[PDB]
Amino acid sequence: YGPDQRAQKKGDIILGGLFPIHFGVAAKDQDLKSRPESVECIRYNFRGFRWLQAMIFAIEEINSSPALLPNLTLGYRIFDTCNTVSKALEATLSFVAQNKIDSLNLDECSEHIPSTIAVVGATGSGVSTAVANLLGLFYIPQVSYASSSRLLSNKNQFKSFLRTIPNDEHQATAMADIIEYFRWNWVGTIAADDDYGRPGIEKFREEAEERDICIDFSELISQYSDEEEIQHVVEVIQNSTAKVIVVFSSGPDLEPLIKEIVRRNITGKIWLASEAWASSSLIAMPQYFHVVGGTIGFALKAGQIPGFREFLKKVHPRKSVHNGFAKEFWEETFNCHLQERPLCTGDENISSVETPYIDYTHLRISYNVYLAVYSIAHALQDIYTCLPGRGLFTNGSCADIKKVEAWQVLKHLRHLNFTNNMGEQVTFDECGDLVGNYSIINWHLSPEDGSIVFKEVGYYNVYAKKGERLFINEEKILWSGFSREVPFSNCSRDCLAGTRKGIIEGEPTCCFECVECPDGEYSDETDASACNKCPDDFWSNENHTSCIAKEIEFLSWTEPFGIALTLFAVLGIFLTAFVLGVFIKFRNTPIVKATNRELSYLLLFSLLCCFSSSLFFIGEPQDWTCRLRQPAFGISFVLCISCILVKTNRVLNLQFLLVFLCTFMQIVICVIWLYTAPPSSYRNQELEDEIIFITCHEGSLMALGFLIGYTCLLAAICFFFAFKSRKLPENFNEAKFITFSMLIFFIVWISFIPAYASTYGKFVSAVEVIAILAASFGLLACIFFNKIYIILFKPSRNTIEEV
Amino acid sequence: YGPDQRAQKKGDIILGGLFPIHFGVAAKDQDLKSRPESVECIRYNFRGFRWLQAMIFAIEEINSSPALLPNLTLGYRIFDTCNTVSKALEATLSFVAQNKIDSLNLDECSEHIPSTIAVVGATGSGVSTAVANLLGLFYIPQVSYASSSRLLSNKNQFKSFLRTIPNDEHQATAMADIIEYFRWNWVGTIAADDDYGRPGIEKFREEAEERDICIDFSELISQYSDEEEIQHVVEVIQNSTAKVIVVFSSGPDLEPLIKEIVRRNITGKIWLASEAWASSSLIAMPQYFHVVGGTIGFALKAGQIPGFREFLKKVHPRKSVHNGFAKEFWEETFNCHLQEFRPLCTGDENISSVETPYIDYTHLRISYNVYLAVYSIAHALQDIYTCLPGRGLFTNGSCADIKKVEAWQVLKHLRHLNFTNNMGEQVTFDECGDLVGNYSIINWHLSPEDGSIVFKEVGYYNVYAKKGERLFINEEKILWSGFSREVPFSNCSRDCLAGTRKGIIEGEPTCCFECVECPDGEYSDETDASACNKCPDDFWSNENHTSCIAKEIEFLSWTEPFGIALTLFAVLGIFLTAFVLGVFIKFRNTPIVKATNRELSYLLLFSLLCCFSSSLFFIGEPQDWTCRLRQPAFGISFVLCISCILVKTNRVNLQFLLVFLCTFMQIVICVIWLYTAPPSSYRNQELEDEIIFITCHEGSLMALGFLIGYTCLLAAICFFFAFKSRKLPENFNEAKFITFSMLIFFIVWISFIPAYASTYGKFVSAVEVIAILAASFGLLACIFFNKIYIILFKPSRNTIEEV
Ligand SMILES: *[C@@H]1O[C@H](CO)[C@@H](O[C@@H]2O[C@H](CO)[C@@H](O)[C@H](O)[C@H]2NC(C)=O)[C@H](O)[C@H]1NC(C)=O
Ligand SMILES: *[C@@H]1O[C@H](CO)[C@@H](O[C@@H]2O[C@H](CO)[C@@H](O)[C@H](O)[C@H]2NC(C)=O)[C@H](O)[C@H]1NC(C)=O
Ligand SMILES: *[C@@H]1O[C@H](CO)[C@@H](O[C@@H]2O[C@H](CO)[C@@H](O)[C@H](O)[C@H]2NC(C)=O)[C@H](O)[C@H]1NC(C)=O
Ligand SMILES: *[C@@H]1O[C@H](CO)[C@@H](O[C@@H]2O[C@H](CO)[C@@H](O)[C@H](O)[C@H]2NC(C)=O)[C@H](O)[C@H]1NC(C)=O
Ligand SMILES: C[C@@H](NCCCc1cccc(C(F)(F)F)c1)c1cccc2ccccc12
Ligand SMILES: C[C@@H](NCCCc1cccc(C(F)(F)F)c1)c1cccc2ccccc12
Ligand SMILES: N[C@@H](Cc1c[nH]c2ccccc12)C(=O)O
Ligand SMILES: N[C@@H](Cc1c[nH]c2ccccc12)C(=O)O
Ligand SMILES: *[C@@H]1O[C@H](CO)[C@@H](O)[C@H](O)[C@H]1NC(C)=O
Ligand SMILES: *[C@@H]1O[C@H](CO)[C@@H](O)[C@H](O)[C@H]1NC(C)=O
Ligand SMILES: *[C@@H]1O[C@H](CO)[C@@H](O)[C@H](O)[C@H]1NC(C)=O
Ligand SMILES: *[C@@H]1O[C@H](CO)[C@@H](O)[C@H](O)[C@H]1NC(C)=O
Ligand SMILES: *[C@@H]1O[C@H](CO)[C@@H](O)[C@H](O)[C@H]1NC(C)=O
Ligand SMILES: [Ca+2]
Ligand SMILES: [Ca+2]
Ligand SMILES: [Ca+2]
Ligand SMILES: [Ca+2]
Repeated sequence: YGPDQRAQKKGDIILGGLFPIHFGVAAKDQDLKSRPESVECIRYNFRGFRWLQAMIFAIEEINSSPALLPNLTLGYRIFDTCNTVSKALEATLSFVAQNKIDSLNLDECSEHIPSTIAVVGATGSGVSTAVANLLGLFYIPQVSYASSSRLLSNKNQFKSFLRTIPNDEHQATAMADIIEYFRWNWVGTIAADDDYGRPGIEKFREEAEERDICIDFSELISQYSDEEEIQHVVEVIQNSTAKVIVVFSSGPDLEPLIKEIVRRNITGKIWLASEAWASSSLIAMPQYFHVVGGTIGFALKAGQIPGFREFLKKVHPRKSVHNGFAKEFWEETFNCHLQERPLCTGDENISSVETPYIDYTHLRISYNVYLAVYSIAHALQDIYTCLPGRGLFTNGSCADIKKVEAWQVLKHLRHLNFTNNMGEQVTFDECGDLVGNYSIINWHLSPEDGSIVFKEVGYYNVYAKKGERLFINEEKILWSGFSREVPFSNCSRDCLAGTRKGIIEGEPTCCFECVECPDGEYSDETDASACNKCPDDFWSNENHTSCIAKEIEFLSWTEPFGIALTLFAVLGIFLTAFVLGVFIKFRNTPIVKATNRELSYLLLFSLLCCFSSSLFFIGEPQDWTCRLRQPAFGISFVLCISCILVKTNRVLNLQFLLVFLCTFMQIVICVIWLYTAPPSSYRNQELEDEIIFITCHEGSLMALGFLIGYTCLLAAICFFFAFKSRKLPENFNEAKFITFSMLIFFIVWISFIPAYASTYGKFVSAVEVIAILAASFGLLACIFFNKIYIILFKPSRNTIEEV
Repeated sequence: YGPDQRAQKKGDIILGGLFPIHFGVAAKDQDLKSRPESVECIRYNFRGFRWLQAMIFAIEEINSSPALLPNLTLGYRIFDTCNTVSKALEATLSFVAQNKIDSLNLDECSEHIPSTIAVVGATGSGVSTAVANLLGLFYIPQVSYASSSRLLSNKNQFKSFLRTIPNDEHQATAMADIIEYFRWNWVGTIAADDDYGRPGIEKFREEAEERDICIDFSELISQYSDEEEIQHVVEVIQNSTAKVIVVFSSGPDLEPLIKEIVRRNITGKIWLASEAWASSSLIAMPQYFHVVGGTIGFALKAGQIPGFREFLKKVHPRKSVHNGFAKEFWEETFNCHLQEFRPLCTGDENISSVETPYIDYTHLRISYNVYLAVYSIAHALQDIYTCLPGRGLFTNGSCADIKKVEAWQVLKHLRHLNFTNNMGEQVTFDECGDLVGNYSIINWHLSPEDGSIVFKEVGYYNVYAKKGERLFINEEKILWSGFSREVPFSNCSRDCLAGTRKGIIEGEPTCCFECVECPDGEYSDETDASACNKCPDDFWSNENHTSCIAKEIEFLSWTEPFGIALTLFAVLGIFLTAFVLGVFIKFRNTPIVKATNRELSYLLLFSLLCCFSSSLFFIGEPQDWTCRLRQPAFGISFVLCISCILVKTNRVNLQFLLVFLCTFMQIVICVIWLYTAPPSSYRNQELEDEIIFITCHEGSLMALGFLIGYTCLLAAICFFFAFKSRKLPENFNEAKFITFSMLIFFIVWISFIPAYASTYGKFVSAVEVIAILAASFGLLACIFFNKIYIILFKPSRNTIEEV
């Protein structure tokens, strides 16, 4: 009844089992020249035999214990799948022989042909899919220990499939979390071309696309990939700059690629291993460690089966009548031949040979096999202890254990809730899945043995909230097996401050160019997509990483030039005040009485007014400061000129009013300009990019020009009268002064436009304040220095009458 | 045995058949409260029954024709799959009952049914995978007509699977070609969660990422997706700006989402339908044309089966004894209930009256595939029949006995099959059991006459062409979204412009970008650009940053309002100096001119000539020869003038020797400065970025400073020697006039310091060409004015009048 090599025992209820005892089938090409024969299997699987023994041990433990299924013995019929759909399908056809016989009406034997109540499912997800398609026809519940494909959660197609292993959605999310944790964004993916690698790679692709992770390459491999595809994938890996490779595959499918990569000696790659090969003895070979060393993988939660190791050590080909795979196990363990290659004596010790069979540190899928067997057993017990009237069937009817059927066991397995030997609650959700934690391991080299050790470096809590599932202790991770520094696996290096991201055409967003910011903008953060513009009166620092205020530039009172000009003007005001004091003190003197005593007082008052008005130009330019800047000096200077002309007006109450009339025109022009186009406070920043120049535009230039021309007119009118008086030195020869006053005014303000009409910053104010001070000082000196010297420094020479 | 309803005919050779006569199973909630009864099917599939009739017609035509398998009749055993794995697996168990009895050795019915030797395959790719897993166990060939998944090309798993339909790799490549043809880069993808949609959308993902197409979303749908999943898919669809949605699905799995989208009235989307639902009656209903109208899809090559339509029209529930589905076909067509409230089927109705997809077709595409699969099996059988011994395909050149043929021999002959179909083309399966074929491209329109959706051919796909030339599309025949004739826009962002660049948006793919404007000095001219280009020197970016123009050259020259005035003033000065020379030359034999010196005055006049001429050296564009002597020219000339003028004072021919000695040191230092480090025409571009100044350097700046210092010291010495001589009225008090000349020169060459230091550019030569001639005028119009005016108009007031 099916394959010759089997492990079967009799009992009241028979449970089927499918384990990979070989890694695959012989690669003999069927040319169909002769009728095809059964294809042999090649490489023994000690781990798979351990899984089979876990199933057998669980069933024997159940039978020994009288508290679970009293007066009912459990049987089994376990076959070898060789990781192939064909072998497992032959075994499954053996399993459903009675169900198919009765459904197909082909009986038109009963004691023989035992009926399988439940099947402990396959390892591979494709194998489990193929088996479940046939098993769901008859509603035989199938509990898998290792198939973690999310495609088996579809209960519309797989009506009777449950599993004691978490499906791969959480594992793909966990790999995405691992990549996000180490700040990687340039990765490549490799997956097996089966129902396991493809959905997991797809889920990882979705998760990583969410987290702004860029996948450089994505290739598919298989156990039967020929030289061309393996070479192509090797070249794809070699060309890629991504160091982190995410692999969703098993051992047998990844073996050819790893062998080729070792042959071509590709090093420096970081491998993110799925659970199927993270603990695989096919790839964790020491000779491959220079390639696959430092692999970060996933491992399920380890379980505790108390008397399991003794059961494993007790296997013997002669004393294992029920287990048929024991003979081949002995032959492959001790490298001999059994007769019912040397001849095995049958007295060897399995502890003297190193194999995965007993040289294990954690039971992960073995505990899953145990849990699946115990789940079926507990469902059967729930059937047995059903109190009538409270059943799960129609009208609360309870099934009979003496005539139980597969669909009733399946119904009870859906509503199953029991506690395992580790105290945890074992329950299948609406999709038949069994959620569980993940462990995180790293591949190291054992210094004492030279083999590969799996060092736990973290875990993955599936019961935590999003973003709190992953914990990694990076201090325990040896990158590439030797290093202690986190590798760089970004497409491009980060852009520093003052630099932005530039697009590389035809490449993902993770690959960019660093472009310096323009001089008008800045960028402070690392890896910024744009340079923020410097706002308001700010400018960019020489490295465009900060904003620096645009310097406001002006003639300050505290500035050295401003200090000098203010002190010089104050000294002039003090000097004219002193001259006034001497004049009033010595008012009773014929020399002063000879000149216009009262009018000279108005002249010197206007002189002091001009000296003070010179201080208007220096300082902070406000609207009021430069509103009365030009016209204050205008009126003061025209008043001084009018006073000088009237004092010299010897050719003529009639003098003070004449001066008032002369200054009335100037005051009228000034007030007309003020009411029409008042000067404003310019804020000129568009002269130097980094400097703000605060000036004061005169509003309408025509009014200022007209005022200046008018002042020149009242200067030239006095100049003509002064010129003719050079031959008449009557009042102590004042012709040499009045001519000199107009001359120095004209010279100072004619020798100053090249200095004036050259600057438009702050020197345009200092130069013109210097011009005002110089003209006023010249006027003061010429008019009053000689007169005050004659009055004071010449007391004896104080002649009563002049010429 | 097996399914109750079936089509069955007895013969020497029996062919299995799997057709989806129903669209699915009844949505029954299996609570397992009662023993699970066989689930029933609900919706009828007239296309599936047409396919079944195609198989039956092919077998009947083969039997009638004596040129194919003479003296041998073909039987069939055809079952309904209802698009479900379970029903097809029941049918496959019926198919392999005999083989599996032989293998299981359960025979420990003599002829329950003649052994099935071939099975014309299923429709769904998952259903075909499930059936092929079981059929490959017994090496029973399976020729599918519709399963086009690339997973079935794996001959390591599917040993006996062949198909008359091409796999979907070419169709996904064709979707990528269509997307790139209309220049889209922002598309969404929807696939069916089965073995057809998933690998197809994965191949499309690979191809689209190869062509720089960005996929926005990627969702999976199913016939049994609940309301939550459909709702989430709908919000994902309408939360996106991608207008093109590429769908790899069938009619049943896409119906729920389409119905929901119609319910929520989402319009404007472009549908890229795969072959499975491009012609689906489930989706092509007129109610949905406002959503799925204007769909661009794929279709295979239609084939011509001559007498097929008559065979379809000849169906009858009472004359078709072999066909068991004919009764249900009649019931579903005429909406009645045949004898064993709906009316009673009299059996005299006309099938041509009712509009069902049965005979209402325009192109047999999968029906031709069914016909071709049957004929492929028949031709392999014929090849077995007409084999001459010694020229066979088996071990010793032998071949099988057709009277006892086995399924594996038929499979072997099908691998090496090469025959010509009725249409005259070669039918052969490659190493993967695949038939390569062309694709057609159709568009969903609306028929104004009937309202039904019509599939208008708008292109094709040529899989026998070189890569890149496979796609051909006639856009003028495409009605976009069913009404519009404008190609839709489905890019993530609008394209940039010329004077702008691309800006990275963080978290969005490379197809989504900003349009940051290029900064000043850099330009771009392409439609889109990832970086701003900068042209080389002598060029600056335009006002729109599109192109960059020549950096205009700024310097002092002629033919401008400033240069013309300066050269006019220079020629005026040379004119008055020539006039003065003529006055001194004509009236040379007079005592007046022979007051200071009769000949040294001529040397001074020549020096003034040279000083005036040196002013034109500063007005030209600085060349090598220009300003290597421009400053030396004025230096030497003015030193000569001062050397003449201080000797011109009397009581100092030793005068010429003294003048030459004074000028010799200046000439020597000028020659030394010129030879050691000559000033060079330096190209200046640092003051203003948009324009370039052509200035010239000075070489040894300290040499120039020393030259001007020597000149000013000599002038100061001349002024000092005339400082204490204004009393004597020698030669009409020339001491006062030389004092005036020296003072004028000093004010002109001391008042330009702020102009020189502040302003840099073209107005550095202008301030020189206005000061040089001003100082020269002061020297000329003061020293010689007192003599030219004396002897110009007056009766020369002389003969030692004041000498
Ligand atoms: C590689 O790129 C990632 C981005 O994908 C960088 O991660 C960023 O790191 C900075 C500071 O370390 C964080 O402020 C960002 O939030 C991170 N971005 C993301 C998306 O998480 C990582 O730093 C880069 N590594 C190197 C070496 O440059
Ligand atoms: C799954 O992993 C989580 C996280 O490691 C485990 O939660 C821990 O449980 C132990 C014992 O109950 C506590 O002492 C710790 O404080 C928990 N850590 C947490 C909550 O972060 C959990 O026990 C594991 N197993 C299950 C079945 O949840
Ligand atoms: C597939 O499509 C191509 C192109 O549409 C077909 O090639 C045409 O073949 C006919 C005759 O067979 C020629 O008259 C045309 O000029 C061809 N068109 C081309 C090359 O563009 C081809 O016949 C179709 N079928 C197959 C099986 O290849
Ligand atoms: C959508 O984007 C694509 C590419 O992102 C644009 O296609 C480009 O079109 C221009 C001119 O038609 C060609 O020169 C390029 O070679 C095309 N690029 C590619 C990758 O094919 C398309 O024009 C855009 N459509 C818009 C903006 O409406
Ligand atoms: C202080 C000045 N306001 C603008 C200066 C224009 C200027 C700058 C440089 C040179 C010259 C000048 F040569 F034309 F004088 C004018 C001012 C205000 C009011 C009356 C004035 C009368 C005479 C002179 C200046 C006057
Ligand atoms: C033409 C003139 N070259 C100006 C040099 C810099 C400068 C620019 C503006 C002002 C001054 C100065 F006031 F300091 F002189 C110097 C020059 C050439 C050779 C000899 C000269 C002797 C006297 C004056 C000018 C002389
Ligand atoms: N999960 C894998 C099977 C698997 C899990 N762990 C393993 C360890 C070894 C071998 C296979 C496995 C699958 O679905 O195919
Ligand atoms: N190609 C589809 C089957 C298919 C083709 N055309 C169809 C039309 C209707 C229904 C199904 C189909 C698959 O792989 O499964
Ligand atoms: C990888 O690199 C090799 C050698 O540089 C080159 O021939 C090949 O085209 C590249 N790409 C792939 C996919 O192999
Ligand atoms: C392979 O590469 C490693 C570098 O890690 C080097 O140590 C070793 O010698 C190489 N071996 C061969 C056979 O190239
Ligand atoms: C869709 O967008 C709305 C608002 O525009 C938001 O509330 C909702 O969460 C989004 N859903 C999805 C699936 O994007
Ligand atoms: C659906 O939308 C179309 C156009 O977008 C409109 O003509 C029609 O009336 C709408 N129907 C309903 C029921 O909203
Ligand atoms: C099939 O046979 C024809 C001859 O009729 C030949 O031209 C063609 O090459 C053959 N095809 C193959 C794949 O051998
Ligand atoms: Ca028990
Ligand atoms: Ca690319
Ligand atoms: Ca025939
Ligand atoms: Ca994103």
